[PDB]
Amino acid sequence: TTLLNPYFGEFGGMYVPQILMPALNQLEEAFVSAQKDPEFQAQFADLLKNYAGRPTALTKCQNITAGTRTTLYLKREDLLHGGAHKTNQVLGQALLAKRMGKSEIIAETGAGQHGVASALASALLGLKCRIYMGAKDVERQSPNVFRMRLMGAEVIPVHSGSATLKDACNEALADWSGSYETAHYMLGTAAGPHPYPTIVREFQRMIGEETKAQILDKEGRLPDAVIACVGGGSNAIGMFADFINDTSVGLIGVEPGGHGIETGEHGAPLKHGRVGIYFGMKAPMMQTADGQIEESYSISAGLDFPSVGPQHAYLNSIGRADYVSITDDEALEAFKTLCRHEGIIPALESSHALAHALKMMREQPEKEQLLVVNLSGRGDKDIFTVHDILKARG
Amino acid sequence: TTLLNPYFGEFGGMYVPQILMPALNQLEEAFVSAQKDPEFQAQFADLLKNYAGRPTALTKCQNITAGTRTTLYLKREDLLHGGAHKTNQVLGQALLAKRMGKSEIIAETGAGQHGVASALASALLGLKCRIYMGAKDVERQSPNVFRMRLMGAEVIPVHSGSATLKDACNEALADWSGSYETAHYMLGTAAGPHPYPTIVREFQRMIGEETKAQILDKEGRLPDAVIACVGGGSNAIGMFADFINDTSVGLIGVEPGGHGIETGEHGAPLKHGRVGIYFGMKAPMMQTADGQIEESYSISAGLDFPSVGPQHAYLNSIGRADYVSITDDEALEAFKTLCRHEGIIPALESSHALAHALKMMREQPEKEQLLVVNLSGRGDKDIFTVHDILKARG
Amino acid sequence: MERYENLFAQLNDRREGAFVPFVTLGDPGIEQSLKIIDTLIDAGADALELGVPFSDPLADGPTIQNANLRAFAAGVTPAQCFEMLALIREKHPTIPIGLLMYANLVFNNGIDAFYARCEQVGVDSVLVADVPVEESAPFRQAALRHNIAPIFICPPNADDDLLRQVASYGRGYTYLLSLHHLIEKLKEYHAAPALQGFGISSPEQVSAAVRAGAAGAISGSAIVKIIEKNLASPKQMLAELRSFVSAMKAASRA
Amino acid sequence: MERYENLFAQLNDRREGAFVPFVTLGDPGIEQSLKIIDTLIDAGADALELGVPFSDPLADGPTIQNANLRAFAAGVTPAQCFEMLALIREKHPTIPIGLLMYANLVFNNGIDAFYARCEQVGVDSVLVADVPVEESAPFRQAALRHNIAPIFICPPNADDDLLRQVASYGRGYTYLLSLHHLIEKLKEYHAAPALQGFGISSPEQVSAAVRAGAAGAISGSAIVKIIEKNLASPKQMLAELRSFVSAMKAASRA
Ligand SMILES: O=P(O)(O)OC[C@@H](O)[C@@H](O)c1c[nH]c2ccccc12
Ligand SMILES: O=P(O)(O)OC[C@@H](O)[C@@H](O)c1c[nH]c2ccccc12
Ligand SMILES: *Cc1c(COP(=O)(O)O)cnc(C)c1O
Ligand SMILES: *Cc1c(COP(=O)(O)O)cnc(C)c1O
Repeated sequence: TTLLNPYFGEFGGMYVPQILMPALNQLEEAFVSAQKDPEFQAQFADLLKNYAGRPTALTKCQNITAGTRTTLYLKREDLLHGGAHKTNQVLGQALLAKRMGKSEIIAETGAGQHGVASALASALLGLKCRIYMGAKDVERQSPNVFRMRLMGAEVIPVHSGSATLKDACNEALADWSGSYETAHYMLGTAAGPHPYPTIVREFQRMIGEETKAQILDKEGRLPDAVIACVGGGSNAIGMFADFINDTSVGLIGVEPGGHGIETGEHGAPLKHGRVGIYFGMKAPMMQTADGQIEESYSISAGLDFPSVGPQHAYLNSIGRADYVSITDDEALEAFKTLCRHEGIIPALESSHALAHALKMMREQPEKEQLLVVNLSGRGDKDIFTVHDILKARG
Repeated sequence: TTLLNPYFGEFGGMYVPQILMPALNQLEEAFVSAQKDPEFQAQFADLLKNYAGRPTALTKCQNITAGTRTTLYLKREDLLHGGAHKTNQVLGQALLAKRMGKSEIIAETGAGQHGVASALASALLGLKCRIYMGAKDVERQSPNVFRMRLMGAEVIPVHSGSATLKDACNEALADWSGSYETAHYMLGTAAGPHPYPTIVREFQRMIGEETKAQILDKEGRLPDAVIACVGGGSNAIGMFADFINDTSVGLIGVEPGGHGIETGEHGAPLKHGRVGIYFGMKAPMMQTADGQIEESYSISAGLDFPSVGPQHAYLNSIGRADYVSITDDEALEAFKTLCRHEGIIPALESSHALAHALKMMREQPEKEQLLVVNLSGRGDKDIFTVHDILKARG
Repeated sequence: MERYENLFAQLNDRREGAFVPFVTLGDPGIEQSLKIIDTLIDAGADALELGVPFSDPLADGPTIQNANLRAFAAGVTPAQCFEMLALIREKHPTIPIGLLMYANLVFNNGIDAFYARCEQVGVDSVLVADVPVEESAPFRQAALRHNIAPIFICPPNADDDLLRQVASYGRGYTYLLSLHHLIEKLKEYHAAPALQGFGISSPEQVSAAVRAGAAGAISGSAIVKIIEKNLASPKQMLAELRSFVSAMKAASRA
Repeated sequence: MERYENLFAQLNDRREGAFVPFVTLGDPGIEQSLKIIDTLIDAGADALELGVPFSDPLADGPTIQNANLRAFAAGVTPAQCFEMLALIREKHPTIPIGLLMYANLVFNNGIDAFYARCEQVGVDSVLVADVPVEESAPFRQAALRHNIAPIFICPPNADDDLLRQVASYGRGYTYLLSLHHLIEKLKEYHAAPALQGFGISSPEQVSAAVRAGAAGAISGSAIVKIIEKNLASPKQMLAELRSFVSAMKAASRA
């Protein structure tokens, strides 16, 4: 029994060990309570505006579309505090933890971006944050490890199992199974068991709400399509939610195609994987023929995830949203294009969304179209990655 | 003959070779024309808002002042596009270059921050940007060099003379003396010859205008003091300008005290140097007893400058603003304090301003005071610097 | 289901509790895992609880996580595990065999087809670790169609509604996570006999579980540590396992 | 001022233009700089233009920038330069000596005190490179009080108002940056005699300057390059300088 439906069509659910069900039910009830509480809503709006810098701009990019009939705007989540959209929902989940009377946050991180987001919200709201991290990720993500510890989080290096992200997760959930009365598990994307896909969407849906008001102000009509990259699915569901019932507006989600779908080295399960059950949910995933979860790949660590949130799988199934993939080299070209023509350095994750809008424009340069790309984050963090690739190719 | 007074009391002037006077007069007349042009004003406001993300938040920091009678807000220039206040005025100067019919921008940079700012505005506005840089700075500021070239700027390594910043400057001005009909010299601070101190103030004064409206909205009164770091003086004059005639509001400028004023290794000429003439202006500077310009020092490269804008020297002289210094170690403590207690990683330049507000609070914890610090930039760029120091001390 | 009913009837006639070890199939190699399992049985195991290595086993503790990694290093797959299960049943006709599974390996080629393969090789129960009672309908239905007991965990944070569901839906045994109140309510609701599990690593905890009213106890990390500590001496590994299992089993006897 | 008036009167009686080299005092060391200067004079320099090394000489071209760096490597200071200037005047009573200065070294201990020290050692003119006519009042006033000519640059982008100011305020010579129209207007306004400077590196440019109506020409980078190319052979440096200066000076003669 839940208050809200845990499934989106066939996808979603609560596939956790029985001992974590009370924590999930507690969270769902806290969230439903919060959503009807004008004070909770006012507190969240206050942090979003005066701490994180919302609303974010909606920037028209005329230089990049010159000579075509495409008008392109970028939703500037790269200007949010922390440099990515991740900040919005970790503030919301930190407030929910406090509403449940909790003073501790539990998180796990591979790449280190969700860890930094969780540590900054916890620093602001007086929460003790412990972040589990595979010892191999600790070793390779020194900058992010140092940001988390500067912000007071305890970064716990996991050596158990294979000392990677899945092992940080297991430890984080084991901890959470014993400490959920005083600790909240801050999941970083729109996936995992209910009620996380729902909560993360509702705490990112201001991206699309703002985009709607801003595009109506500037153009007097809705977009022909809104386009966003898709790792687990939080920035894309954030942009798409408020347009779901505007049936003229296309919803295009872009998964990473890595070295090319045909190579097997990609992060595109929604279109190229198969339904399975893992991480608490029934969803498309990259798997071996006997059901082992396969390794994902992307040039962008933020999109390197072998599954996708269940609402995306549902929207695809019914034909309301369309999902495509963009390779490493197409993402790198969009990254260079934006730097040179608009003076904006985009995250490589976001560069996948931008690469697909550029293909829509260049393939059909005389089609009149109004497109919005969610620029989910800034790419100062990607300059060495881009530099060493381009140096290597000479 | 000029339209505006080039001096602030004794300080300022136009101490350039005669061949650059027509370029300065041309610029001043373009600026005076622009300031009366509603269309220029609308274009600048449009880029500030929809491209750079203005207005910036004004964040109250309750965790840091807990247990004291200080209320502290931070003006969030760290959330501006590019991560520092420098973006505001380079957009304004790029528009002035275009008003004068110019399609090229000339700049010089040591640390690389003004170079990145100039390259991003030039990319956005269709300007060819060439940035002179001492070969020694090129070597040490790889990340910033790569951002500039990604944004299409030509980074010209200077080997002449001592291959440092003063040599990049000489080359940049020599170029400008031959090409000012088609090129504009984008000076990056509120210093140099008139009309630069004036133009940079007027194109940064939205920081203080916004701060006034925001503090009146949130507290219903003006600040007891506004506090900002001072290298050349652009972010501090930007914050102070709109409060100059509000005589109850303190104006506190913070120069870098480096290893300690008594060591000689600092960047605090306004209070510890002596008036001289250099870089086109009469102003306080760090000099040897026989008039050679001395080398400045700060842990923060952005504040490592041996002189200060003339309006600051003037405001100090008349007692309207007060100037102090903050050492490397005090700046590092403020940097750690902000990360841990508010989840905001501040630039080390801005950490000097924050360190002085923390001293005002801690020295007199029962004085009731409302303070605003200009958080001029974000400190992701400083994490290795901070990390290697703290690692070295163990 | 029949094998569990037969074993709990026989143990109750003897006023004895059951002792049930857990091991990961294939750890540390197929051959050595078959010899470990025959030693566990020869030493007095009443039933077995057997894990099929999975890539993302979020409920396994660190000892077990390392058992999965050894099995994967030996190249063990689910298909190889089913081959092992058939041979184990071919050698031991009455011991109840239960699997500990993760939902994707059951769902992977069809939930019904997974319980059909279990029936074909002689498995008696399946516990899917990441399926709570709220999501168990298709798993428990397929299990009952193939005469396989669906096993449910009864956690320490169980409420009355959970107890009633676990009693009603489960068969074979109820997995009681380490308990008098839970035990008494389970019997009141006619639940499958309880086996206490989690942290059981000494004789006195087996006897305490039976004294509390449980039908027996499960021990996995204690058994897996003996494997992990003796990888370089397989003979010594089997002798230590025999010693540990016969002491644990002796604690269950009247 | 008297020395320049005397020299331009004498050269005009001979229908000759002046040839004026520029060098940085102290490059590449004090002793070698004194020998270079005596060679320039012995070879036919009519007047000298001498730079005092400054740390941030934003108007110096790269050849000159490197001359400053050599002088700083030899530890040359303004005080040492004034000592050199006194000895140069003590050896050569009539040659006009003009300095090329940056404003901070003039302002540093008092603008009046700088022009008093110039008068004391025998300097005849000072050109402050970063002081435009708009800012020159205190410099030109102090210069005239100490019988020193204030020199102004007349650039290629000069307008009529600039020409009139340069004519009115300057003394000694007008520094004409490389020109018939500018030259004719300067004479119309009774400006100090013009010396063309910038890029003068061959005999034909000296004669062209005099044919255009200028009173002479200044050459600095061409002279400084000879120093820079012969650092390892000071004897050869002086012989090459003598050859270059006597060819340039011969071009100025009627
Ligand atoms: O290892 P322990 O503490 O003795 O408890 C047995 C447990 O590991 C075994 O039954 C088991 C292995 N994996 C599981 C997953 C969920 C529930 C139980 C299990
Ligand atoms: O070097 P050139 O091209 O021959 O021009 C002499 C010039 O260098 C010398 O007169 C000079 C040295 N520094 C200056 C600064 C400003 C004006 C002139 C100068
Ligand atoms: C983390 C991240 C993403 C990917 O996660 P989603 O949950 O799919 O949004 C995308 N862009 C940026 C900039 C990120 O930091
Ligand atoms: C460049 C910079 C400064 C220093 O320059 P001012 O002109 O004095 O403002 C201060 N803070 C930041 C973050 C900077 O980038």
